Amino acid sequence: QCQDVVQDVPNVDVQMLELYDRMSFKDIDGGVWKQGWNIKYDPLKYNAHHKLKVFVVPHSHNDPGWIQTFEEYYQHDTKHILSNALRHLHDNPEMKFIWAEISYFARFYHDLGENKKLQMKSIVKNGQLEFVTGGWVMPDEANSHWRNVLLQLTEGQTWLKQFMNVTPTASWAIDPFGHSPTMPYILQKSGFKNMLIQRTHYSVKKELAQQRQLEFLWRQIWDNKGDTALFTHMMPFYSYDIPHTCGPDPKVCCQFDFKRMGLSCPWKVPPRTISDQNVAARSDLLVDQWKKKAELYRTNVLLIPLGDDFRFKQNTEWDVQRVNYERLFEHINSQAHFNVQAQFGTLQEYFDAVHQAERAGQAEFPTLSGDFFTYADRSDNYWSGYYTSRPYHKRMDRVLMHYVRAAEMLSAWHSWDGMARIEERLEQARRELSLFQHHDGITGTAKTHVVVDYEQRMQEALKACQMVMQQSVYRLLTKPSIYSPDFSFSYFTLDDSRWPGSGVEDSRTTIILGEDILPSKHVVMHNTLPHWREQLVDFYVSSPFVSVTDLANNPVEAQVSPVWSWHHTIHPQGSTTKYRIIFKARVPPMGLATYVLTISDSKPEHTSYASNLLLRKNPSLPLGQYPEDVKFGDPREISLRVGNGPTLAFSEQGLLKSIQLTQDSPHVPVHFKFLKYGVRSHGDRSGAYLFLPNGPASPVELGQPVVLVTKGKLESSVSVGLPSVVHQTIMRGGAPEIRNLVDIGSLDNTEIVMRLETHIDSGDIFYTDLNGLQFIKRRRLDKLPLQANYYPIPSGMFIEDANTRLTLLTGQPLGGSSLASGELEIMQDRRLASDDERGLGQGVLDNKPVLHIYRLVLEKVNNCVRPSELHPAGYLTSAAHKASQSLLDPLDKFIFAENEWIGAQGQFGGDHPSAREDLDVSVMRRLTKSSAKTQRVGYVLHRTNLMQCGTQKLDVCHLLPNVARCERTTLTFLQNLEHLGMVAPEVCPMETAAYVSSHS
Ligand SMILES: [Zn+2]
Repeated sequence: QCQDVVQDVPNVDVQMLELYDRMSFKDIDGGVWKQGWNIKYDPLKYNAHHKLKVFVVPHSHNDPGWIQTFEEYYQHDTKHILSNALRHLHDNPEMKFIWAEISYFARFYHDLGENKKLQMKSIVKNGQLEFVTGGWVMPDEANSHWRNVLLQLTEGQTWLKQFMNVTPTASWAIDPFGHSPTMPYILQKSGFKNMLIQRTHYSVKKELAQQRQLEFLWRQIWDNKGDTALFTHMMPFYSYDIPHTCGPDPKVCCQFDFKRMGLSCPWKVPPRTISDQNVAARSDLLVDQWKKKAELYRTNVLLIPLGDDFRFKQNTEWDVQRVNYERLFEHINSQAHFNVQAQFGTLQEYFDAVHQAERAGQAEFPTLSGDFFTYADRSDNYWSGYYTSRPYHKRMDRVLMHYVRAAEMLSAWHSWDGMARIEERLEQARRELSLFQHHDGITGTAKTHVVVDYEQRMQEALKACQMVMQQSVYRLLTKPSIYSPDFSFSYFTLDDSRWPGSGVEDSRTTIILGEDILPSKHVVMHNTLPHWREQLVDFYVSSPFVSVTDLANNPVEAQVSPVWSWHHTIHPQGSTTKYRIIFKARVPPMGLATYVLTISDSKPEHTSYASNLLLRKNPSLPLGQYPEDVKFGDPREISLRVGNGPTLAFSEQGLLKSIQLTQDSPHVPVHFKFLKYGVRSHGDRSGAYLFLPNGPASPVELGQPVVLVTKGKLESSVSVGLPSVVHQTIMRGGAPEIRNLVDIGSLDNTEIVMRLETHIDSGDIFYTDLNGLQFIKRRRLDKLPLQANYYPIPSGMFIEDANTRLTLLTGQPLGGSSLASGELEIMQDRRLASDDERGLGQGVLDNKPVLHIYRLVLEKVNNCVRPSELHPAGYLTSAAHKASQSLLDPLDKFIFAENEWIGAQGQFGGDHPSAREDLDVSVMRRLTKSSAKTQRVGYVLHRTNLMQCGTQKLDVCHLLPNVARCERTTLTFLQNLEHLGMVAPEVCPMETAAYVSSHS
């Protein structure tokens, strides 16, 4: 029995879209607390019976890459911090410390002698060193896919459980640049009870501070019942540093950062050593700060973080921080007139205390739905820039996301011999991808050399996945009686037509066929999705005279197109030595399908040939053996249709102007246009973080560009060489695919945007997704500057009136908006000469060619059951969801390396159940190595919610044979929540559930 997530609108105290509408966002000088007010408390609030309980929580913010690489930071800082944490906590039993980034902690702990490891275990066992979140990293929450958020969590917690027998239930996220409700969603399904956040808009901090709504029960925007709710603490002030964590006046709080006496206080009053001669006056000053902070919160329990970036490095910082705070605590606790108990504490300690206060009925907490984007730290400094910064690696994230899913799924079907090194490869791949989830990784907010490290690590991870996938496929499709593997040998190379993209790197392999050299070639397609899929696939072939069969030698209809490249005035050139064979692979759920490419004399029976039309003035171009000559013509408008699918009209610069859905229905206008944003000459400069445009975007001079039109029975495309962008519309008989080869070059202080202009009556309403999990209603707010109407576009955005919807699906996270009724726009790249003064200490001048990929879905929704007009969520159609699925998890292509393949079977997984379209097996992962008694395999099942507009049961517990046991688990697989006999019940719309099947 499942919630309805469409018709029922949840009741919450704070709904962030609603709050945003009714908020003035006035940037008033508030006093010592610049972005709030002068806090008052009644001092008779406190007495011997109602005391203020103060937890002072030492911490050290450790970036796994930012100004330095992971390994640079490890050697310069983090190993010294964790060594000293070990020593000082051992010697000082009341001293406490929290640690978030398990990537750094695993690096450290594995390097320890056995004595140190057991000393480390003792300070974690007695709760002195407490792990918070326990993720590999503290992830980005804007650009990150929920799958990779769960991956990095799963990897840090699995490491903590294996090596420290602990699983944190309190999250600490002090640095991500705005906050997603995806985090509570995953954490609450991973056994968490509490989470803390910091970087929310100063006007939101003020508004919530005023109603003491900084602690709230954060539920998903669709959850009527509140089962998703997680207790959230929002910190009230500008920073997580010591000046902004003691209370409202940083000039006072900075005096209680005892490390600042080659560091100083900006407010020019230094810390002073605490003595019997000044402790009374210092404690008065400090407790006054504490009691002002407590006014903003509903319990008599107060959280005081004590730290900053890479703090607790030197042994004397540990002494000076600990000893001075001891003296203060000694004085304050001994002196009844304060009515304070103050002590070193952990985050869990804080939350426990707050819950005890809730139980005792001391406080009742408000409910909240929504997100905390776009973040502004002051004035108009909105952090929408990093939604696009380093878009190459943003793209690379999504490709590696898929290769890790595919590698884990393919290698999961079987136990492997350790000589195969499957587990080594998958651990490397998970960890490089996990590291990139860091809030200076996927964000593009790291120094040039660190981005290079991230790229080289993800490159290595891609090669590890390829090796696992090709080994796996060879095993799945070779006769058992023949299968005799060389675990070091390349049986298949992978073909990927979308990463990096030919035009970024000309690196795809050409299958070389000859009547004598080599007449045929086995190819295999993998389908990670759990339903039958039929998708056009392509390969490079050395002859255009190629025919496709399955292994059973049934002909398959195919099309051959030329291989086109673009060069510098920007014009295409065709190959005379390679061709694209295009055909429809039918692949089973979570399955494999084999096909054969065979050469012939001449045009084979079942292979068509695309025409080519080169629209320019002053035309010519050979194509070797390509049997249809390249035609020429002057720039002009062009219509194209593939299959019964839509009919697209293109300008004479090869940009979409119109879509006709069906043969009766109208030519709906849909104009693609490239524009620029610039940087402010005066005042605040755009950087890796901040988007600060000098006014609305201004159109790009296109000139007369060369337009290439390729027309074929299975696939046609319109390509054009614009300055900065080779734009391409590909048609295969449904929603078209948009490809931009973006080369911003050295156009300093430029942001290239792509805008869609329709007559859709959207108004001020658009929808953007969070972490590729949910779509959230946005409202353009004219009261906020442009950069504040920019939101993350991690996997899609859409506009709609009562009749029409346009959805743009992305293969990469980029920033975007709807800045006017019937518009969508999405930034492609940004080049920025200036730093934006958030500590990166450079601009963005390392741009490189990236191939961005999209699907464009124009649909009628007048017949779709749309949620209440008051609902803060949107839901994709089946067609838009399947289009996102085609971008993020396409079919994998495998070319057999060797001349002959004995044992070859033509299919795997034909028996596998084809689950409802809204269901996905997000994760298949074998949880046990071979040496193990009982093999265990984890499945994450996510079910989305599709808009209804008028399939076999999938039980993952049975996918593998000899199932002995089957548990519903936390999403990390670390805790059993339910023994099941051993059927997994399917999951509600917008729900995610994990299961582990055991095998005898
Ligand atoms: Zn950070």
